[PDB]
Amino acid sequence: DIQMTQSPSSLPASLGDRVTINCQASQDISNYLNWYQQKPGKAPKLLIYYTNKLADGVPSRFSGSGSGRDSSFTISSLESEDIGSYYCQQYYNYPWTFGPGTKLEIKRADAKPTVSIFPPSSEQLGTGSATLVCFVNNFYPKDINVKWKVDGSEKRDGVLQSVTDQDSKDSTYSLSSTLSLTKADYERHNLYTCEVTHKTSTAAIVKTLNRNE
Amino acid sequence: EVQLVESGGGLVQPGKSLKLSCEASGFTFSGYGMHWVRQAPGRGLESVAYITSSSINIKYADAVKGRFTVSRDNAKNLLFLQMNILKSEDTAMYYCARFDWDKNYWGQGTMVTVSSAKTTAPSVYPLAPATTNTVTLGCLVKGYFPEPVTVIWNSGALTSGVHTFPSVLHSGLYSLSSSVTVPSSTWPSQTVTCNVAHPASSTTVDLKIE
Repeated sequence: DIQMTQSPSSLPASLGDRVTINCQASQDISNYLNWYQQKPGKAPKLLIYYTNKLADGVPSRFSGSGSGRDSSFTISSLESEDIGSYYCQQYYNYPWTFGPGTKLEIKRADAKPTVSIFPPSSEQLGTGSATLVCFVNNFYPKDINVKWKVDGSEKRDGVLQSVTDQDSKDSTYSLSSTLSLTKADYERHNLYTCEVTHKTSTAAIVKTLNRNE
Repeated sequence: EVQLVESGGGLVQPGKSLKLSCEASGFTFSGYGMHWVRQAPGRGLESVAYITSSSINIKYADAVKGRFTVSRDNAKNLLFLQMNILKSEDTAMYYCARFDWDKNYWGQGTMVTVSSAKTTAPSVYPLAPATTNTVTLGCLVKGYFPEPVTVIWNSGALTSGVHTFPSVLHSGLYSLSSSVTVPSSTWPSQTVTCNVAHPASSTTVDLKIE
């Protein structure tokens, strides 16, 4: 099993910029390296084959180069349609292994999140269940920490989170965090906090809810 | 020209089996080595199996060894993947592919969902609060199966300040939320209604915030 390494994991860039992704194989692959692009909901698309050869119909802005275990992929002038994921794959030995991927993102100014906490609806409580939601919207960069505290104690059981893709209009990221409890377990506590840590502030953004109010 | 059409995908209970078929066209199928590749949600790509043109040599991923079986009908231009004793770890988009020295051809893919859950209509709940000069509202679309759901605001007229989040799977069921940010002077003087559709259960729900 040849292990494929990809650096960086994420690459923020501007339109028109020259962009370079790096690929590293665990052992010699004799130039048997492919580069693919992948966009949401679609199959991977081959861009480069045999380290540096441009696949048929692929735009001129794409290129590759590599010396044994080390390889690179270049976009000479970034287009908005190039925003997606890039994978390097060796076809020297089966099983053919794919790298983790490099996501290209649009470079942008730093942006503080807007945090909003929501109690379970009375309609849901009538069903015997209780879900608390917290929206952490329009932040940049992508790296954020969002946690639930219940009466001061960090709660992880029943917590789910998802992050949107980079916004088309403003290039920010948005996150929804959900804390699912039974009505009985929700009534067992009073203070519910959504605690947000982002590099835009040394102090945490804290939105609280008191079950009684 | 060259076409690859997968079929057989769908929802499956854990431990049960499924047969994926891939129909080839626009090339001499019998003269090519064929591949099955999968992509798990949010995960990367993994090679599942390889079969030669004559079926002489067959190769598998260690994750699928002794559970999955590649076969081909060259007379009928068909590639098959017999997937047995299914685990939730096999939930992925499955692709049949032909790899040339300089070209690649992939099919559309078929989602294989390994779940002990059955078709469930979602529960739609309002998200209303209990300065920035804005107010955030939303909808919680809870415990539905299978994917997808479509969410909109005010019949699709309201797209500014909307964020529809990727769904999350828990206990076999999906949950998803959508947030809508509007200027605070505009709410509740101007109605905000989320419109949710779950085609699988034939669900169309509208929910006014407040």
